[PDB]
Amino acid sequence: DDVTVVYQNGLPVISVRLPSRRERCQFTLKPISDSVGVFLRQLQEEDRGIDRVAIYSPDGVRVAASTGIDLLLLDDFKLVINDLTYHVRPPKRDL
Ligand SMILES: [Mg+2]
Repeated sequence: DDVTVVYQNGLPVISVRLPSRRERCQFTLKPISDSVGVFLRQLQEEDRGIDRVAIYSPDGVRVAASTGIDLLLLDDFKLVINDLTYHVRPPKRDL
């Protein structure tokens, strides 16, 4: 029902339900070279129904697109997809 972050084979896998279908979709990311912007672009490419997507800190401050996925996953964040906000809780990993 929500957005999960699970490490598989050493890499974070973010799983989400996208608005156009029920089938959940997963996004494996490279912490040290992918950015927030890359992930958001992948989401948009996956579902044309997505009009708006953005990531925010738990305090509701927008997270810069250039920020590395490793940094994003140091703490909780919010992922907004159209009119829904997901509270995402990554497992804490040093770095
Ligand atoms: Mg915190």
